[PDB]
Amino acid sequence: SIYQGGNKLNEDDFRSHVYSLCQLDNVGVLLGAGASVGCGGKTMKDVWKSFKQNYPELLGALIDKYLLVSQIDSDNNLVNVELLIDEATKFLSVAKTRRCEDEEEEFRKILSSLYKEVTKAALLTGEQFREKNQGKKDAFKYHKELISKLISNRQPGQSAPAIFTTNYDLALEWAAEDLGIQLFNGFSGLHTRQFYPQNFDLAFRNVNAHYHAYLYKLHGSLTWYQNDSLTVNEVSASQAYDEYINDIINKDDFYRGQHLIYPGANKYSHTIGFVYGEMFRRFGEFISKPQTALFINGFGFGDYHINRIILGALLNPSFHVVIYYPELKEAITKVSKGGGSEAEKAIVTLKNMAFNQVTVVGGGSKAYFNSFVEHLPYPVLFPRDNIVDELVEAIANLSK
Amino acid sequence: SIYQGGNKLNEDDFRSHVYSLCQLDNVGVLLGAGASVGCGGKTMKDVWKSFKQNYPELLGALIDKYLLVSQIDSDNNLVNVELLIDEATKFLSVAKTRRCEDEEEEFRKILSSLYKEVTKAALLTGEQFREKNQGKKDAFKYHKELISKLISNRQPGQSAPAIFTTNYDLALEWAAEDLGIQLFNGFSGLHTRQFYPQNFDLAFRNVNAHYHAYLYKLHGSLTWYQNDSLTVNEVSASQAYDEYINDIINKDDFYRGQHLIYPGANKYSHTIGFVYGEMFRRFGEFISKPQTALFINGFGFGDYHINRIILGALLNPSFHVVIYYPELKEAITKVSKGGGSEAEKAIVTLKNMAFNQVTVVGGGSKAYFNSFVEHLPYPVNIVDELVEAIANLSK
Amino acid sequence: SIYQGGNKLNEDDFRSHVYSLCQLDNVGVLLGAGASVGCGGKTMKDVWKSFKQNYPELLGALIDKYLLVSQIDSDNNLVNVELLIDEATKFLSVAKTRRCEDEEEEFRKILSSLYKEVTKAALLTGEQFREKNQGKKDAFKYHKELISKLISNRQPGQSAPAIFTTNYDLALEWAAEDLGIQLFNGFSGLHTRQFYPQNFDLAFRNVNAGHYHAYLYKLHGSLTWYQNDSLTVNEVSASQAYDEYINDIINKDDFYRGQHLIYPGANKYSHTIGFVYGEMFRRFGEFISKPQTALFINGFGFGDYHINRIILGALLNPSFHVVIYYPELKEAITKVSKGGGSEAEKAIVTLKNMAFNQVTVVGGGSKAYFNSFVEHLPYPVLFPRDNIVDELVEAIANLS
Amino acid sequence: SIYQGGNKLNEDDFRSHVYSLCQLDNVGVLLGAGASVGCGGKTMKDVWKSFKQNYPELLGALIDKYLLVSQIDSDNNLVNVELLIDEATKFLSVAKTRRCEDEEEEFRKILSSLYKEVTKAALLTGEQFREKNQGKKDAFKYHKELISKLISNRQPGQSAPAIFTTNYDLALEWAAEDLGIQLFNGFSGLHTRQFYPQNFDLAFRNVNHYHAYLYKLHGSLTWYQNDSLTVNEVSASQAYDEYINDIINKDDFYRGQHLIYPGANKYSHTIGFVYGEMFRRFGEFISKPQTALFINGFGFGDYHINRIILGALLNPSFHVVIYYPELKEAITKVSKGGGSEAEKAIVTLKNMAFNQVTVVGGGSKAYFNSFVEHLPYPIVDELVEAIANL
Amino acid sequence: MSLFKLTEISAIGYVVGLEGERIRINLHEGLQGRLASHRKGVSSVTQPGDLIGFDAGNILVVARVTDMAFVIPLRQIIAYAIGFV
Ligand SMILES: Nc1ncnc2c1ncn2[C@@H]1O[C@H](COP(=O)(O)OP(=O)(O)OC[C@H]2O[C@H](O)[C@H](O)[C@@H]2O)[C@@H](O)[C@H]1O
Ligand SMILES: Nc1ncnc2c1ncn2[C@@H]1O[C@H](COP(=O)(O)OP(=O)(O)OC[C@H]2O[C@H](O)[C@H](O)[C@@H]2O)[C@@H](O)[C@H]1O
Ligand SMILES: Nc1ncnc2c1ncn2[C@@H]1O[C@H](COP(=O)(O)OP(=O)(O)OC[C@H]2O[C@H](O)[C@H](O)[C@@H]2O)[C@@H](O)[C@H]1O
Ligand SMILES: Nc1ncnc2c1ncn2[C@@H]1O[C@H](COP(=O)(O)OP(=O)(O)OC[C@H]2O[C@H](O)[C@H](O)[C@@H]2O)[C@@H](O)[C@H]1O
Repeated sequence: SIYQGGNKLNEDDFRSHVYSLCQLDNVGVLLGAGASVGCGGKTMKDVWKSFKQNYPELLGALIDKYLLVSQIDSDNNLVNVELLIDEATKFLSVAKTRRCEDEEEEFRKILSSLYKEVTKAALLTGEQFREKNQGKKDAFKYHKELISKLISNRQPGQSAPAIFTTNYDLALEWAAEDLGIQLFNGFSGLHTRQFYPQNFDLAFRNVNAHYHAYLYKLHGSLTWYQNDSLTVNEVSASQAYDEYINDIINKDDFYRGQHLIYPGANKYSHTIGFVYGEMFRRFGEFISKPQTALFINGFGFGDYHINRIILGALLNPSFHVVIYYPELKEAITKVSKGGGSEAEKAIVTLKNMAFNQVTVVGGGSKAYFNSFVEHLPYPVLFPRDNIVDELVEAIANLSK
Repeated sequence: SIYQGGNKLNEDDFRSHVYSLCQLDNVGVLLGAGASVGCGGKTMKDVWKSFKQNYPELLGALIDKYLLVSQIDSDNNLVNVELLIDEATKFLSVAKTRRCEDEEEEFRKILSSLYKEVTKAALLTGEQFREKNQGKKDAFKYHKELISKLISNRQPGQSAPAIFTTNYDLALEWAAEDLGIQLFNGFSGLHTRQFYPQNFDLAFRNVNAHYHAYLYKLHGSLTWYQNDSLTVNEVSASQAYDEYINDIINKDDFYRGQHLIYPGANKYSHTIGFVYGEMFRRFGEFISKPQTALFINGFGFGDYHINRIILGALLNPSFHVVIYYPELKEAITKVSKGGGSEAEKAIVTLKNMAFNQVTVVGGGSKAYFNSFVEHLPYPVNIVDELVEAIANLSK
Repeated sequence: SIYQGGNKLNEDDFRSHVYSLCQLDNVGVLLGAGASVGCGGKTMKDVWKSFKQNYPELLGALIDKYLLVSQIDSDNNLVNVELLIDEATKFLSVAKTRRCEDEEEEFRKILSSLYKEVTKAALLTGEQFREKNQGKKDAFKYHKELISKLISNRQPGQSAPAIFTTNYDLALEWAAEDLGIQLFNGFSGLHTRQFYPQNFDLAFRNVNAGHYHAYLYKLHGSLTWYQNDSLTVNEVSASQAYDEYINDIINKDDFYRGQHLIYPGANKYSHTIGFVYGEMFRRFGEFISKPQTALFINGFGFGDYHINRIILGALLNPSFHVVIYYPELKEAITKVSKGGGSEAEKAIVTLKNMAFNQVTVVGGGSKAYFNSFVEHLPYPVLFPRDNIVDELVEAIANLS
Repeated sequence: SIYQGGNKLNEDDFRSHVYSLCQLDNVGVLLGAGASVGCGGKTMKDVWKSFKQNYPELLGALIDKYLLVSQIDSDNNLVNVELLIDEATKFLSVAKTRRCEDEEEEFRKILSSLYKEVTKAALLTGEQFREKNQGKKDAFKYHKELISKLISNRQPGQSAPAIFTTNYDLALEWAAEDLGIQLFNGFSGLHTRQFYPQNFDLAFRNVNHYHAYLYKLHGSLTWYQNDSLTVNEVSASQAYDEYINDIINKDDFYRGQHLIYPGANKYSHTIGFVYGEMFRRFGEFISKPQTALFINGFGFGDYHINRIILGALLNPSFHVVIYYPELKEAITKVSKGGGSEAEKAIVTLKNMAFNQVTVVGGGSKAYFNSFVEHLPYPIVDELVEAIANL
Repeated sequence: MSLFKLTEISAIGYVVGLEGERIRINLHEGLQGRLASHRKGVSSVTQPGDLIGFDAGNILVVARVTDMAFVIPLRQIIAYAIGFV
């Protein structure tokens, strides 16, 4: 259930490998959509279920006329909600170029009813998304322990920790506000708040001779919006729920770019963002430093851009990575029988290697977020050298 | 005919501004389609008036039936071919998906005809395309001076040169294997060659007692293709002529989809756009740095995304640019009296701007590639006869 | 069956010896034609057994009219091919200067049907030789592991590894073009590749101050190099060679010419234009003439006069170690007590019967094969438990 | 006529360039069958003359039956002889492999005469070959000076001189044995002497002497091969009694695959080793920087040596100094259609435009003896005779 | 490595000072052979009254020698300028 180098490993050596990893110069963590399941979050399968359960006519057009999704996959919940938002976007361009006025109106619905089941799944508390002090609830109990452990294990001279994520939800902000810890995110101001790339190079200091961290959101957020061509603006939850969120859930309007999220599969076609490209320049530059460690959790390995970075960063002798995947046994089988999808093949090529800088952890519920957070150590504030306390431990079994 | 600051400048001061610009920390060049005219190449309006001549019965559907082209610019020869191809490329996909056969059968006829014209013009040598040592010839003489000067004008412990290009030919690769230097292009291997982006961050050195440069192609090459679903491959000219570059030219209706990576054609796929995106990324990341100089030649200023990027970079006081444009006179005349295209308005505005960070050179034939290459500085071969002497010593 | 310095040692000290030989400045490996048997290759006995039952008319003539091979060794397949390929050239060089005109045409057949049988062996895959992604199969699983281990076992400052070989096949490029490792081999270019003796002194570097690489020396040539009347050596690919010159050799039945650069003969100093065959054997002797040097040998039958002299004359340096793998050691010690034996069963017994502790020999039949050699090699210990005070951790287990 | 690459010099203009080139790090000397005349040697032409007018009857088959030689160059007295020997060994080997009688005997009869005429010329003292202290004599007086000064003109911490050679005789050994310096040739032992290529990398050193190297290119009279595949060296007093005497005083007897001189039996994988291991060292010595090479006695009739010395010149810190006596007699023949590669190459060399090729000619002022004098400079008998008589 | 070479020229010394129309130059011993052959002729300037030159990328500066002196011991030169090419 734990592999390291293609061979097998056991718990009491894993727990001491993890301890040695957390004392390195650079430590990081990349999270996904499963991490936020024990808080009210959802997953893409459930998005598809919700879609085919509330809109039964568009689902009929989508199989009979245009032939974009099959019946086997629909009935057995295998569709990808990421390669469909692209085909539906491709049809619209043609229909609009050659001036048809019915297919240019039966696709806007299909495309605005999918952007609406993806926001409700990023609200974690419902109508109480607009209220205050939502990090005092007990669902957010392990997100605090993660941050506490990460920070506390740093000594003077070393750098602060980094956190990468794809989710749009607000779950680490809510939980760091409840401790008093500042997260740098690239924005500055309160009455008009804007993105400046050179706000990732700052740090704190005390003026009479401190805890902080960095957060990189790679696929956007729910509180960002663009008006001009070179001005992105941030806003709070209560001031967003009023303007442009309660008008695309409870009113059934057509969709225009109220907020910037990247849910599709080809994220370069959008050639106006200019903020997607500042995060990956930092990811790839983080992985290229000597003495670097990365933990991964919640990610399904279905993104063609991140896999290439991870796969090409393993040509450096001082980079370590740890990966959690619950459904590993059901993938080795399907790949030994000559099948498998592009996700299972990518993780099997990682499991089957000969470099001791890779480690994979299966086991179902043992590879969950709540268990990931308990494998991490607390620090020893004053370390007993213990030879008085160690030779006695020897005397215990020595004596008889 | 040389305006720096909106105020005329003379050739002998110009030729000394250049020598100072070529001493900075970052230096780069951006080329275009015109730079390949003294080697056997063509331009993007010749390519269109050689199409509407041979194929005049496909030029009625594209206007009256499917609305991809406009009569005004089709008559004035002001069409953009990249976008036309990239749109005809997805019409076909949609039809293939929804099972509309009669139109799927027609778009193949259209694309097998467009690719013929865009391919012929880009071999530069006809049937000798598939042979060796094509850079010994005399048409590639003004492509080696560029690369030799740009290198010899560098000091030790200093960045190497960068060349961005919009063509999809090999004039610039054939002319460095002769010299004997190494070009980085993001590929590696010989029996299976693949794209690795991290390669643009490497270099060479020596361990006992060596020259390289970087090449970025923004529109592709004749030598790249796709056969799997997640891997892009590169081959040699001889190995491509056999596979596909010959059927394209000497067969009528041969067309295989989602296979070719030129010119900017199949961009909806998520494995081919990955290749086009990194280049633009790296360009916009180079053009934004302290102590940077850029020379432009052969480019027509008809892209909306490059102009925005060049302008946004003039808010930094240590970026200098040099431009070349022959039809400046005819452009100013038309723009004065409320006219001109979006390509002339931009360059006229740049000419008018009151900056000392912009220089324009329009003199007709005086703004060409061969003059550009002699405006560069060189400071101030008896070792050859021996090799042919030895070759004469056969027996 | 492991003899060190003439004595015997066991498989618990052998391993701690290997683990200390792999921690030195210079490390290398010389391979042969047996290492390519677990992938589809063949040996010279097989070449002879396939020449016999395919060209029985000329074998008669060789035994009878020219007296080149004894009728005895034939029956038991004890013939050497590298002297038979050398005598025919001597015959053809006198028939020419004499101007006879019916022996040239009788020896060209014998010198073509004999070059045809090596290629078919050195292809290893038949018709899938002209295809791509050929190192993703299982056959090369033990070629990948060797490179992985040899690289991983280095440190900062130390020199990169080298690999010398005599075979013609590509079972060592195919395997690295899957991991993503770059092997240096002398050539440079894509559309016009050429041999330069100065790009053996090249290495990597980064720009923000690809750290895996190695070197490859082929000693007898390759199935992919060709010399042109331009007097240069050019390299092409395995799909551009098949369709160009090694599709006629097999199927055409035409006469031979120096189309590709292989020499299996015994004394190829005759070739005086062989300036590529003189850099390899200079680097080989410049390698073993350095302090703190280790070499492993596998797959070599010790029937080459040029290499054994180098091995011998290198033993007078006190900081040079060898390891050797010879399966038929018992059967060859038996055959020398009678004062008989071949000329290759003496060169190995001479080594096995020394008194210096810098020579180790391994027999055991199927225990000296390539797949056991690779498993005798270690993995590295990344975070070494200092365990001067956690030495008692070992006592902790059981003393009650 | 001191021509210097399209120019002209004078005695001192030369005699200072030599002092300049003698301060370099890598110094090298090259000698052929010319510098061996003052001591009693013969060129390649006299031996062919003698063979012609001593063994006429068998000279025909070489031109009529087996076609080894050309009548034109045979008459002109310009014919290479060691290649002929090499090829005849091959013929004999083939005719002995396939069991035939007449062609076997017909070549066993020719090898003897050839080896006879080629050994007599190189004995170099007659019947005082099997005796001691042959280097005290007067003929070996300039080699001693050469060695002494070429060694003395060296700095502390500098490399050692290199001497390549195309002869197969014992003069430079007899002379160094008189001086008292140590030569290295790649051999070791006294009761069983064997070849070790890696010995060229050794060097002496003191604890509380001087030496040099010697590279032969065609072999020697004291190297041979016994029934077992190892190559052995021997002394003259021993070789004379072993084989040479019969070679010189018996009409028909031959031993195949035994002797190693001159480039005779290269078709054996045990013998070509020791030839190739010299030429590759030559190459690796050339390819070094800050090197000088003095050529005195060679006739430039060799494809490979020409090619190597030609390719060597690309990098500029390799200097060449040729000696050639009969130069204008070829300058005045190259104007016309007649000419041989020997002279074509040297005139091509003198027609260069850089200051490295330094051809020299004086008819008799370009000789070994003057070559020696061109170089700089850094009672025992009475006492020993007194002790003797006392 | 590959074919491309850059260096062709050799020199005598390097500039070390400028004191008001008065140049100071330190001489070498690295160029063991102060001879440096080239296309047309050979030259070496080792006496007053002689002319020397300096390259400044785009132009050549021409100077005349005036003095020589000491301070293996060191040597120096003094020069003035007369124009450019
Ligand atoms: N409680 C849990 N704890 C940890 N992991 C879990 C849990 N429950 C399920 N899983 C695992 O969670 C995994 C399923 O995660 P997926 O639905 O693929 O999310 P994604 O992030 O990969 O892809 C979506 C993004 O991809 C694009 O980038 C878009 O931007 C999208 O935002 C499985 O392996 C489960 O075993
Ligand atoms: N010998 C010459 N030397 C230099 N320049 C020349 C020469 N001859 C003509 N010219 C100039 O060369 C220019 C040719 O302009 P175009 O054919 O548009 O070249 P492109 O590279 O912009 O076209 C591709 C773009 O089109 C799409 O917008 C895509 O975005 C592509 O980026 C003319 O203005 C001539 O003055
Ligand atoms: N599975 C195996 N694993 C390891 N070794 C094996 C295996 N099977 C057989 N062997 C051993 O592999 C060896 C095979 O002996 P030969 O075919 O003569 O090896 P070569 O490469 O020298 O032969 C050609 C070269 O020989 C000349 O030197 C020239 O250089 C030629 O290039 C035996 O010792 C087997 O015990
Ligand atoms: N006293 C003297 N001092 C100096 N030079 C002399 C003297 N006497 C004659 N010479 C010159 O010495 C030269 C004698 O030339 P030759 O003996 O034929 O040439 P080689 O000794 O290199 O022959 C060996 C080659 O033969 C095969 O081809 C192999 O390839 C060998 O390489 C004349 O030019 C005289 O001017």
